[PDB]
Amino acid sequence: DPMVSKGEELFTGVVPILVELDGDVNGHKFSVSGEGEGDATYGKLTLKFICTTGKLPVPWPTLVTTFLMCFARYPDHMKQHDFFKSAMPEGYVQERTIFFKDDGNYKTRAEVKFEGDTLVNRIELKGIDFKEDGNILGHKLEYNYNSHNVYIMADKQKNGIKVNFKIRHNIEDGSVQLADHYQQNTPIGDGPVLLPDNHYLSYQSALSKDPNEKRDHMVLLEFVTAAGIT
Repeated sequence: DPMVSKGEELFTGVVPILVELDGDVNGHKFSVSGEGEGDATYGKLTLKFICTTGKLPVPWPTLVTTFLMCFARYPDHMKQHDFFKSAMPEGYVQERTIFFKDDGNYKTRAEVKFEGDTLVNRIELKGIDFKEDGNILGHKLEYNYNSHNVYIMADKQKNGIKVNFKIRHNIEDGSVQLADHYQQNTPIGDGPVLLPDNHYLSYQSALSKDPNEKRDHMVLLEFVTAAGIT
């Protein structure tokens, strides 16, 4: 299927990634740069994020979902349902509202596209209504991350997809801070895209630190595999 081919030839081996984020959460301004590489054959992303403006005013874990669904490993039987690679190289927009239960919300707007050989994720993030002393602005979340499944459905009237899912962030006391994610993606180009049957992506995420890095930063290893169409 030459539409499948177009995605395969773009994603074949290891593809460099650049991420750039501009953020304002309750008027705490910050910027994050990330670099690393994706290997869609294995659903594998390896990334290091640096807060280039100093101390990151929110917990690193709360930005993980915002910081590349095009690197998902779609099994062979599901390749006709991979919207994300089908929109490349021109790319897609990914927008979210992330509601932190009993606290504020993030609103994010991203553009994911090729710039030459490099796959780039340009993000603006606005956080409003956060509590001073709450789990987010008060840095009360643990530096770890749970596995979650993300359910993708077509958003046919918009030629794109929509996704709704819950992330549970462990709080330092043993409890959990729920982050309800609403998401919409639309292609940037005029070209056709693959609109998927309902299915999910299965995420595994591991957070670490560069022992040689003095800046405020996050090392992120993620594995992402499509499933749920047998």
